[PDB]
Amino acid sequence: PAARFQVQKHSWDGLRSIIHGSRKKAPHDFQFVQKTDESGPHSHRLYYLGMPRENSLLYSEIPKKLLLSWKQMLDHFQATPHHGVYSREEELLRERKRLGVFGITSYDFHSESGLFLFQASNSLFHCRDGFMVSPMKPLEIKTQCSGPRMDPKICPADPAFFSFINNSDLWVANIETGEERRLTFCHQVLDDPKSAGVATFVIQEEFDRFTGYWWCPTASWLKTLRILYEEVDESEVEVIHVPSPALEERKTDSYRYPRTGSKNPKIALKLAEFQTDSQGKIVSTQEKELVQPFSSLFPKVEYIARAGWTRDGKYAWAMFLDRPQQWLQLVLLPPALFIPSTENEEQRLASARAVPRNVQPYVVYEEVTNVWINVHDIFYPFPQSEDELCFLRANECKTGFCHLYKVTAVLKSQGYDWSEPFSPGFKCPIKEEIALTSGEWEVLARHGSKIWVNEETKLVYFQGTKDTPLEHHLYVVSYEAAGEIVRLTTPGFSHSCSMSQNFDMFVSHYSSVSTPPCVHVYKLSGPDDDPLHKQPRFWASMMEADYVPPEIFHFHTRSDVRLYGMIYKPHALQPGKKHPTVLFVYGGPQVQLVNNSFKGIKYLRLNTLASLGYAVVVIDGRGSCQRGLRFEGALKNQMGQVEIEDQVEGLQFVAEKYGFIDLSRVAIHGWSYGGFLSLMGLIHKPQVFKVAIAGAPVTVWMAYDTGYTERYMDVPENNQHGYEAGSVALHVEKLPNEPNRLLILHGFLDENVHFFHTNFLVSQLIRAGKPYQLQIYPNERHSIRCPESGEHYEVTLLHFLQEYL
Amino acid sequence: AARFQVQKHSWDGLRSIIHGSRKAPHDFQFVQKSGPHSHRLYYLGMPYRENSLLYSEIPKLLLSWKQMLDHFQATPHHGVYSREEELLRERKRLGVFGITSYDFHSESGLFLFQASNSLFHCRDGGKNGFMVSPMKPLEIKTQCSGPRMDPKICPADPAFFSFINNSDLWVANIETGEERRLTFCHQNVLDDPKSAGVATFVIQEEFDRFTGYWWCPTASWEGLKTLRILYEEVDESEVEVIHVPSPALEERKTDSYRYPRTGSKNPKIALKLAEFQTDSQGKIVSTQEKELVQPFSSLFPKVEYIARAGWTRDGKYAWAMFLDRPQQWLQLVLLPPALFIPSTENEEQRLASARAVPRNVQPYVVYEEVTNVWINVHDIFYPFPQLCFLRANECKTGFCHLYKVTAVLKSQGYDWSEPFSPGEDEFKCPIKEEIALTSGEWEVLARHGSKIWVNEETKLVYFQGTKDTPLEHHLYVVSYEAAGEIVRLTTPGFSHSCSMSQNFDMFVSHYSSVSTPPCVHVYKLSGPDDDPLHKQPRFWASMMEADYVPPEIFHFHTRSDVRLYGMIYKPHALQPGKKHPTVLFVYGGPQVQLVNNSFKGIKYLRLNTLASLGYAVVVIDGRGSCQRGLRFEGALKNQMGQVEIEDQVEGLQFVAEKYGFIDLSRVAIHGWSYGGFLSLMGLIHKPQVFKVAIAGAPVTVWMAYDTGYTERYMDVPENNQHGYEAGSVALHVEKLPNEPNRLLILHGFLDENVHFFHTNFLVSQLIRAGKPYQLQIYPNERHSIRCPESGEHYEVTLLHFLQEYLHH
Repeated sequence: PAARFQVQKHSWDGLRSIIHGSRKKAPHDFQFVQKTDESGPHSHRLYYLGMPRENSLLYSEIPKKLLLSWKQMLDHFQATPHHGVYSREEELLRERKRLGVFGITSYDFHSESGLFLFQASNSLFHCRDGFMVSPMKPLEIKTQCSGPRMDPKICPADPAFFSFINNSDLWVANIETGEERRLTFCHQVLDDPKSAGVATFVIQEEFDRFTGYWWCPTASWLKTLRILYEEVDESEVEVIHVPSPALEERKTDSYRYPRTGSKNPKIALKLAEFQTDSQGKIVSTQEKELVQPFSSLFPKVEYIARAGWTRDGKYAWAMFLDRPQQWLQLVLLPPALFIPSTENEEQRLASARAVPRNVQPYVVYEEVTNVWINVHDIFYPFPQSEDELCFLRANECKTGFCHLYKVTAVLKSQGYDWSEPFSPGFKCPIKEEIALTSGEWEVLARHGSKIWVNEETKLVYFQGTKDTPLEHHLYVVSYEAAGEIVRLTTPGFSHSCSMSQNFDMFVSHYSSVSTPPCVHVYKLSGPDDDPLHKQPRFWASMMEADYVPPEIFHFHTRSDVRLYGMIYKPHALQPGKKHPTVLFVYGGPQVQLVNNSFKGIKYLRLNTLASLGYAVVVIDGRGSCQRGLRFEGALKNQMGQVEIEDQVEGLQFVAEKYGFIDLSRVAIHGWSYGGFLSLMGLIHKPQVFKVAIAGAPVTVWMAYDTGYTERYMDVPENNQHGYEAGSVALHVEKLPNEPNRLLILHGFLDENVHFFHTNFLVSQLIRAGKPYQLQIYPNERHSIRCPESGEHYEVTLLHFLQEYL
Repeated sequence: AARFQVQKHSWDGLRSIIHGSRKAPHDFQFVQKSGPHSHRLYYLGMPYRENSLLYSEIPKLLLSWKQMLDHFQATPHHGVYSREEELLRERKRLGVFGITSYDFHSESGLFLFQASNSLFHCRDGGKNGFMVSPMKPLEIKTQCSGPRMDPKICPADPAFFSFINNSDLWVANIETGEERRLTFCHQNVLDDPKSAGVATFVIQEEFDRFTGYWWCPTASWEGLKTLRILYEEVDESEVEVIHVPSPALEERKTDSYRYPRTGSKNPKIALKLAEFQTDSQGKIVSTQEKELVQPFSSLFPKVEYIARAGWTRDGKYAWAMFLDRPQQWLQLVLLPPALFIPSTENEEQRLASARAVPRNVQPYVVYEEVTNVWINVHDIFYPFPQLCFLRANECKTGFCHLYKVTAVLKSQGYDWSEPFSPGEDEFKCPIKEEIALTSGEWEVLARHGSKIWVNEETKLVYFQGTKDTPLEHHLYVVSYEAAGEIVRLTTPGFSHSCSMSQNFDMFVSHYSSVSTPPCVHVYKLSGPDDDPLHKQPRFWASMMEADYVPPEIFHFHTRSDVRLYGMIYKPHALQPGKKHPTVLFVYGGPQVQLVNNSFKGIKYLRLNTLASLGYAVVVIDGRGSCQRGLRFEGALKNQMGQVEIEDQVEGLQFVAEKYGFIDLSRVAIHGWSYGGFLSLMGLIHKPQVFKVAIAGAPVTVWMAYDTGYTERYMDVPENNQHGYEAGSVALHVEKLPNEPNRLLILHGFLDENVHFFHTNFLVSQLIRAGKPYQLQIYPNERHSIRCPESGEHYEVTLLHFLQEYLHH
């Protein structure tokens, strides 16, 4: 009647000016340094990256006795290459981190020497920090190598040295003496498949590891410095072509992209040793391989998740995952199990006979599961004191929730003749395994989340949902006594925190649905006899700050499982009117759109929708993150099948509690996984969703990579019913016959979800005589960087809804 | 309101309409014989399945199409061709599964053709005897690995034949099974840029040549029977490389392509000679690479492309058509076989057999066509025995006409050992005479498979032309001996494609009109032999005879006093006084005429479907059009997209004044290929005129198009800044509508002619200009739609875009 609300129909010029009105990084990567000056006014110096232009190295002065200043470290200077055009290698590392920020995106620091190393321009730069006041020129490190120098790290044992990858080989260089040295020789495209120190595509894109080498923290005495590093051969991995950004050139780029049920790269851990004298020259280098082949020592291993060393460098270590990603073990690798590699079988067996029968790999932990093994970063080894090994470890697999565990595993040597080859199938006795935190909440140990362990006071600081899944909070618990867990961060808000290495101060970037992010400096003051109950006291603020925030709801299901949601309400609502509804979707795992943190930056378009009078509903459904393994396990082997049920469940719930929703004019829209679910919604529930606008969708699972699909959908061989059911390209017969009910968006340069996905869906749509609309983003990969396209993307989104909803 | 309104159909509705609406012998060979049948016409045809080798029996009435091959499938699994052949099939614009091109040797009666994977053959006629039941084709085995492109029988000896395999020339023997390789230019991708016998992408797409070798018609004997082949050696190393998607979509890989974009380096070219000797038993004995005594690029500087090549009928010379980069200077040159020396490793061995070459021997520049517009390449070049020869020459008058030329061959004598730079006309023969056999404001057909047939016994030259009217191809006869009376041999009112017997007694004519479907009538030429010019064409037998309202041809004069022709698809059941919406259908590129007197129903069925729903459809051959001579084609020179939209408006306002059922407030410009390019110019230059544009496979950037097409019309980018920057629709996106639903873009994702980049780059610039757009991909389609399932969709989207949007 007069009840149905009608969005003001605008001209396309009209929508451009509305959207142009819509748009009219905070401190991160923190290094705390104490001033070592009892009489001066500053107790600390915070180092970080931040903006006003580009990201850059900045510092604040923490006083002894309130906004801080952002003092610039670099004497003006530019870390962005002309026109923001990165190298091929650089731009492809910024997609795998979803990095969209120009300038210094990361750095390496050495508190002992004040050495700042960092990739900038198209080379490396460095600076030193007594304590300066005004900025300084960062000295460019001169090379004689050809291409870009990737993944720079300072040698912890000696800051005179540093490392980098160049043409997928490990190099080492001295910043003082400019001397550079290649340590590995795996390269000389497609013709060259071996690489060394490089984290391959699927390792970065789906296992969150980007470096493929690891400094030895200690030198052994000439001194000698080692580096652990993953040797890799992509010879058997399928090869695909994606269009270069240089469209004028009309050329592609080759990738090693292993589709599900395809060979992954052959992998191995190895050592690169080199010696140095008093004056500093690199006197010699040595390639070192495992005394037994990696593939036979650690069989069943498919991806190397993580690796590192003890703090003493006694042993190296590695997190190893099997193909079905249902099995995970941490292995102690002593530096002596590695020999000098050679072609002389005689020379090699004299090194193999010399490796003592006592030295051996110690499998120190193992995680089994019937769902899948999320890779958590957290594995902290305590220096061996009083034959054994004590360590903390975050274990979602034990109880189905990520929690911390202090573990001791016995290191009793079986003994082996390393000259003769053998085939096992090293599991240590666990001496004990104490639960430090438990419960139906969880510990944050993924996507850069970390702990900080003060051994002086015997406390583990961490980050968890203990209070609520809508808010990340900082927690301290003892690792001697598994007793009281003290929360230091204050409710209402979600926090991303950074602890000093002296555990005397923290920073907390925090925000809420209703208020923009702050970045506050809290000191930890109180009795030193009672450190578990240090009170956080606000010391200083580094950052304060048409938008109507949404509000979080919760509701249960016909399974009684609780789900949370957000609603943007139609701005200036007249209770009684029913409004057209846009259902904003993600629905994949490893994401949670619904949490108590300010949404206005990233989801500014959802408020713009609300400002035209659209109901924007957003619902974390079963499969979404932060809620533990059983809640995420809902997707496994049936992707696309469970997620829409909940989205319709939360949609109908929203219509009872809010009653401004017109169930007749609902629309589904998402990118990435969300696009994939926008198209499952229009197949299985077209009586519910009038239109679907699906962006960057996965239309064929068999064309997606192994590391993501197998973990959730298994191997095609074993789960065809699921691959076929969750492949929206095969169910195109069930997509609408009425035109204007489906808009397709895809970034033509997408090397993550390949434009082949839209391409093959349009092919199936044409065969089945289904209409469709299509937008291409010819200068865009999986996400849309360029502001120009963004406006266009949104102007199209508003016009498409206006005319056809 | 008296504004007609098209019925608004649901999407299923339009699918059922298009699906409703969609519910000729060629390559003829005449052979003589004795009982009831005089001849046997061999031909390719697709009897109501796939194109196949057929024969009719010309007796002393409708001819039966007899099967020559027994239960034989000539097309591979479904339509899954090799990559090399299916591009050969796109470059010839070939859309029929089965046998498409075949070779025939009348004396021995040898038929030879590409089929399925390999080569096949079957003898018939001559010394073997005539078949009455379909024959089984014999397989010619191969020790070669890849496909064998471009088979040809050796004219001088039918025991042998040639083929390209892996970018190299091979010769084999059908009898012995003996293969042998003659050219070693191929050893990989960019690391293997050399090739011999192959005609490079552009040659195929722009100069209409799909073979880079040519058999000698004769054999010589030195001191064993020696057979020669002229061939083009190719070096694509310095030619840009581009990646177009495979049709293996699930594979997610591309194919590389040596695509010379305009103002870019072209394949380094050269003519080499390949000799080989056979004995009594036909065993291949020696084989000889040979090459021009002096490099090709110093004997003939300024030559960018080998348009054409071949031999004289006695083999005394090999000839070639040479063309410059601008394409405004063409040459015909004889290359005496004695001008070729065996290629050798040694400086010292190369100067020995150079000293050895007689000074009397040399290349002779026979003919030299200059022009201020551009040289179209014309197939016709008939040398007589002995040098006298017939040639087609557009440049001379501005219309393509036959000329009889005598060239004087006088040697200047050259020291072939010493290195030699020629002067500006170092080899040009004195022309003794040059008589025009044909003249007038009408052209002889000499491109796209048009050919003359010359009867040396009677001194008559048989040709097809536009003499009567540009709307109709006709068969004419004239005498090269006496340039006098031109007798026409084909009925007027129809347009004829025609093929002449080598005995000049019967001819075929496949012909049609706007109003009548195609026929293939066989005609005998009778009349006393006293007078051969005036032999009446006597209808002998038919091979083919015989919803759709055919369109109406008209003509109008421009305000520049130029006569343009158009066509009108009348709105079915037209109520005079109603004003209907108008789909202006466009091409407008050169080398194309759409308005002629021939059946349009098969190719442009959508243009009658459009009419059935009640759209007016208007087709106009603006300037730049073909079949109207060089000054008419020349109108586009360095102005592509500047002259013809005016003509499309001019011919559209006209149709409005004449017929008076057109509604100029609802007109829609729509075309594919160059037509798409005009659609987008039409929406930039005349948005008051055209309310929606649907552009298919459009060229948006000329700087990303090939050299042979673009440089012949638009020059180098460094010599036509304005022209490239005016005729590039991607550079003028600011001038596209701020209003949405006024522009639909279409592009197949495997287009290797116009690269999908062109659209991709327009979409980049649309977005940068903040402009709406619609877009449809064709993921299994290059520069055209072969898969029907796509075609119907395309059509169903054309009706749906027009109905919802082309309004008020």
